[PDB]
Amino acid sequence: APIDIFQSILSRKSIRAFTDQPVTQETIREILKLAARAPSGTNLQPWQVIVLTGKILQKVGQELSQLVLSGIKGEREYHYYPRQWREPYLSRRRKVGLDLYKSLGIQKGDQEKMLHQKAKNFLFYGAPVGLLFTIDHDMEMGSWLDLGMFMQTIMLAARGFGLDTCAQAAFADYHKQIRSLLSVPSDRHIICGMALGYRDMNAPENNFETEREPIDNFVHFIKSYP
Amino acid sequence: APIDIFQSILSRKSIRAFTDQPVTQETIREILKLAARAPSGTNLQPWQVIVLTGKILQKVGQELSQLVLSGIKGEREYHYYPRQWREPYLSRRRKVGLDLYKSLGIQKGDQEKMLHQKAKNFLFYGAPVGLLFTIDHDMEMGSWLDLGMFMQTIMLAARGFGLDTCAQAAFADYHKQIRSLLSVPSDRHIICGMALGYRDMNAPENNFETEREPIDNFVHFIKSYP
Ligand SMILES: Cc1cc2nc3c(=O)[nH]c(=O)nc-3n(C[C@H](O)[C@H](O)[C@H](O)COP(=O)(O)O)c2cc1C
Ligand SMILES: Cc1cc2nc3c(=O)[nH]c(=O)nc-3n(C[C@H](O)[C@H](O)[C@H](O)COP(=O)(O)O)c2cc1C
Ligand SMILES: [Cl-]
Ligand SMILES: [Cl-]
Repeated sequence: APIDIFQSILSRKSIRAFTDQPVTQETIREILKLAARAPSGTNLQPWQVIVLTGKILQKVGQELSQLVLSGIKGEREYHYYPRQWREPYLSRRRKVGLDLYKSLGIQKGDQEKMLHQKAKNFLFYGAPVGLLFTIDHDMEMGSWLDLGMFMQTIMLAARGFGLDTCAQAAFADYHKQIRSLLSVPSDRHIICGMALGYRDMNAPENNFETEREPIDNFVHFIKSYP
Repeated sequence: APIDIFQSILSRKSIRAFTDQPVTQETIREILKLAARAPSGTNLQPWQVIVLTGKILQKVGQELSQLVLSGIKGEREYHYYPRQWREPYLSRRRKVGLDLYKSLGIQKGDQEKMLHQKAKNFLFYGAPVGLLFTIDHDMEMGSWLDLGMFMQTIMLAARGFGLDTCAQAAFADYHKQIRSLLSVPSDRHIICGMALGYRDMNAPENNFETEREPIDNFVHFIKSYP
């Protein structure tokens, strides 16, 4: 009896601490076969995945964490977040960041703690599987919708196996080093990553709540005309 | 007892013919509340939705389909699809297009049938609910990942209610006309639409299959270092 679609949606959260329980290769393959059944414009299936486990996962994570801790600034190819920050987006970002820091006992402005927490991103938060997503250079903006559809399918499918995830744009910061480490072909662009693994159930960062906007704040229902 | 997550993922298909059964506002709201639980970078939740039913849905479909049938060309404000078409993308697009046409009995050279079939997009394929998605002008690329995540959550949640969908970039063709008809504020951009409804299980266009790439075509598994 697998979990139901609604249970998958509601139980999915961003998990940032994992146990050392390994994920079988067969489970990873089945998750990705399910995700490949995401829709995409004219069935182009633009998603490309790199799966890191074992020694190479540890090497990549440790090398990228050291770039952060060494003070090497990120350099992204694309703009992910707003260039002009304003409300209500300001407050949404501020709340989840403050709630994460509170769970970890980090005071705002403690730069040493903030940096060490940031660096954990690049270890995929200690997950036993690290996923990186790339797309071909000829792809346009539609393919980013497609990629989000594919990634959410991974995240929901994972719940079917009792697995957890964290989507991670952090990796975009070090696309040049990732390209070097993994010999990523020049015609592919690294878009983002995702941690996959079994949650550390009692880690405090896995036990806070996130809000969402009430639907009438972002949905306009229309029926009448004129 | 809702369907399981895997059944939702695999049974989802792009449905292009619907019954005349309406969808309750309660069910639309439930679907959107579930979709709101998609993840987004820093919980920005950039998605905005316009839900069309009843008279206004009929009117939008009428106006936009008549633009197609009258010869009025689309003008998109973004590039959704590649500007340079190459293999393997070319074959993927051609195969789904040829299989749709085959299901419909549309032969090479049937220009009026092809125009008719294209125009059906703009009626949301006859669905009782039409969705349009917008995002704020300050949002950047990342928000397209987020919107994709949200949209696929709709599509999968819908299966839990016995409903079906078709994601549709087609509406981007007539963003100017949609903005005027629905008074979409100037700081929001129309990204794409989606049909929602009960599939017509007898319609031939709902009774073909789409391919997906085998996972070795696009997943690279790496474990060893070096
Ligand atoms: C972002 C996006 C835009 C799409 N645009 C259209 C569209 O305008 N009209 C249409 O009939 N199908 C559209 N499709 C549906 C795809 O053709 C379909 O997802 C693909 O061929 C795979 O088939 P499946 O969804 O049945 O698995 C779109 C799908 C996506 C994800
Ligand atoms: C595209 C995308 C990129 C994200 N990037 C990161 C990241 O780099 N690091 C991180 O800890 N969380 C990241 N997040 C997770 C979000 O912060 C999280 O989804 C949001 O706060 C809502 O919380 P939830 O996923 O627990 O519901 C990302 C999420 C998305 C969708
Ligand atoms: Cl950014
Ligand atoms: Cl386009």
